[PDB]
Amino acid sequence: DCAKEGEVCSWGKKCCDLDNFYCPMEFIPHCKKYKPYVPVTTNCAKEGEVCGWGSKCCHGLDCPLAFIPYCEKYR
Amino acid sequence: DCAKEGEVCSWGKKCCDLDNFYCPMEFIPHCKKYKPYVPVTTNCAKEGEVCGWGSKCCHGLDCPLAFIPYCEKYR
Amino acid sequence: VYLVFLFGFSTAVVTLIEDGKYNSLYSTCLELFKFTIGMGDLEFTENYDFKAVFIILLLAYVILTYILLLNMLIALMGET
Amino acid sequence: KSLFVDSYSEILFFVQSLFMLVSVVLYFSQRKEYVASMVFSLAMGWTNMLYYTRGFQQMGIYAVMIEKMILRDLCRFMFVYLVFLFGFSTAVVTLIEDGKYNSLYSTCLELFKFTIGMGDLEFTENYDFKAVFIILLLAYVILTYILLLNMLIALMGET
Amino acid sequence: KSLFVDSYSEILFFVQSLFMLVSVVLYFSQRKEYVASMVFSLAMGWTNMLYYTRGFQQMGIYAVMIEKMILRDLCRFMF
Ligand SMILES: CCCCCCCCCCCCC(=O)O[C@@H](COC(=O)CCC)COP(=O)(O)O[C@H]1[C@H](O)[C@@H](O)[C@@H](O)[C@@H](O)[C@@H]1O
Ligand SMILES: CCCCCCCCCCCCC(=O)O[C@@H](COC(=O)CCC)COP(=O)(O)O[C@H]1[C@H](O)[C@@H](O)[C@@H](O)[C@@H](O)[C@@H]1O
Ligand SMILES: CCCCCCCCCCC(=O)O[C@H](COC(=O)CCCCC)COP(=O)(O)OCCN
Ligand SMILES: CCCCCCCCCCC(=O)O[C@H](COC(=O)CCCCC)COP(=O)(O)OCCN
Ligand SMILES: CCCCCCCCCCC(=O)O[C@H](COC(=O)CCCCC)COP(=O)(O)OCCN
Ligand SMILES: CCCCCCCCCCC(=O)O[C@H](COC(=O)CCCCC)COP(=O)(O)OCCN
Ligand code: NA
Repeated sequence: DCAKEGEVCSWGKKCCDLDNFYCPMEFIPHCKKYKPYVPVTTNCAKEGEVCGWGSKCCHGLDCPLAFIPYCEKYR
Repeated sequence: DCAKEGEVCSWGKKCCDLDNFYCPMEFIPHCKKYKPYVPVTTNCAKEGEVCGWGSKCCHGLDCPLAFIPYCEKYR
Repeated sequence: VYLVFLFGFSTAVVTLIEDGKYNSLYSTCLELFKFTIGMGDLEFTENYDFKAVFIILLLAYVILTYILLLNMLIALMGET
Repeated sequence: KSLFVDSYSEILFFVQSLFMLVSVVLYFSQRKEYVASMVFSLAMGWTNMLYYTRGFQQMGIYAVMIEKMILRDLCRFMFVYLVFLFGFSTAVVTLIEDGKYNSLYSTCLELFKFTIGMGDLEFTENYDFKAVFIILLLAYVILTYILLLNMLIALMGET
Repeated sequence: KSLFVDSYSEILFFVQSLFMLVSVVLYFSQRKEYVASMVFSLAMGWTNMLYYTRGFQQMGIYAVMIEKMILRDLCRFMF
């Protein structure tokens, strides 16, 4: 049998319906449901603004690897 | 700028048409053409026969990890 | 001494290849630092223009860095 | 003879200058390879800075220890290590004639990666002589770590 | 007992020759496994070159140290 939502997993039982549920890494994990992929809303860093230091880049942008990185478009 | 087939690559020039050619790992590599994926012909190990000791499994089978493995169907 | 070696080889690598994860000193410094902690990358899958010169630089860097670590370990035995 | 056992810094600075001159010659000859020489003069240019560790006592003693370690023990280690590496590389190329072990250079690099903890023991490919390859790789790894251990211990008797 | 605790090199060279002869026998018996035997002989053929470190004092002492480290302490670790 399987562990249902809210039941303890990995101590003899795995979670069922893995397309919707997962067993976290918590030493007494309980089966939890996935969340929808909500795109990045406001309060993000726009193109040309500093990222990494308290603000992440918006949905269409990426933050390079630098001491003071700035958001830039994908590719 | 680019190297053609039979020309020296990686010493200042990359080879063009990388969908059909590649630069080997030879310390003075010359650009070479890819080869077609010919399936496994006879002189292969069939299901239930010993693989690894001088004969590979035929294209429809896989060789497990063991001291004396035997060919088996894919998972 | 370690930082001297790291900066020297980082500048050489960035000059030789100025693109694809080696376009800045910060990224190249981190990538070379990874070799010191056993997390390196010697796959050489990218099609660089100066491959087989990049390989020689990386091998020399790794050998010198491990010589330095060995020398440190030996020198610290003179206190016991 | 004295250059072989003394006055190394003059040789290293001279080699740096030679690389610079070759870079100039290639630059004015309409070649792209002048970069390849230039970086070799650049990297050496930084390591030669350790020459100036003399004039400070602690760094001078440290640099002298580095020099003598390299010139005494690492040579004896590297001779034996290279013999073992070449032998097993030839064995592996002979056993497996294709698929990342089709050349001696590639096999030498792949076996060298084990010495620095970046090896590959997945055994995913469908080789003809699998399960003989595994024995060779295990033996190579064990012997290489014996050699490294012996080097480390040999450097403790000198302290 | 003196066969094994002394004169290891004779045993190693003899085992190399045994691998070569088994390779020949498999070769003329129409078997593909001879390659396996051959490669083992080849591998031993290189490591046995360490025998010639005698006649040079520093390399000879280094090789003696390797010998005793293998034959004394590693066998306790591996168990
Ligand atoms: C990209 C690839 C880079 C490779 C570079 C490799 C590390 C460079 C390190 C540079 C350090 C410069 C230096 O300081 O050179 C070192 C040499 O280090 C080496 O072993 C280099 C191996 C070749 C000391 O040599 P020194 O000129 O001091 O000669 C000593 C006499 O002065 C003294 O009177 C005594 O007679 C004594 O016996 C002599 O030794
Ligand atoms: C594919 C897989 C390969 C496996 C290869 C494994 C390592 C090869 C190492 C090759 C070294 C060859 C050699 O030269 O062998 C060495 C011994 O190292 C070993 O073999 C270790 C085997 C464990 C010298 O042994 P030796 O014949 O000199 O006998 C000594 C006397 O002479 C002396 O007077 C004393 O009585 C002393 O106690 C004796 O020992
Ligand atoms: C040197 C090698 C060690 C590497 C791994 C160390 C991990 C330690 C975990 C610390 C911790 O903080 O562990 C907490 C308690 O768990 C335990 O560990 C119990 C034992 C505690 C006794 C030490 C959190 O676990 P939890 O309460 O189940 O989380 C659910 C709530 N969401
Ligand atoms: C011990 C192991 C170390 C591993 C990592 C070392 C990284 C060093 C960075 C070198 C560098 O050269 O880093 C540049 C200089 O800045 C600094 O980092 C200052 C701090 C220097 C003091 C160390 C990065 O500056 P940047 O503005 O982000 O460059 C983007 C261009 N617009
Ligand atoms: C230090 C590095 C070790 C890494 C490799 C680990 C080897 C242990 C194998 C244990 C075993 O139990 O391996 C079995 C015995 O073989 C031998 O190994 C013979 C030598 C035994 C003397 C050591 C093989 O059985 P099998 O092929 O899986 O049988 C199919 C049915 N399943
Ligand atoms: C310590 C670091 C260990 C890892 C790397 C070791 C690689 C060594 C190569 C061994 C070899 O056997 O590589 C040969 C050439 O190696 C040389 O560069 C010779 C220079 C003289 C010094 C050896 C193969 O010759 P090739 O022309 O490259 O083959 C292509 C023709 N099809
Ligand atoms: Na590692």
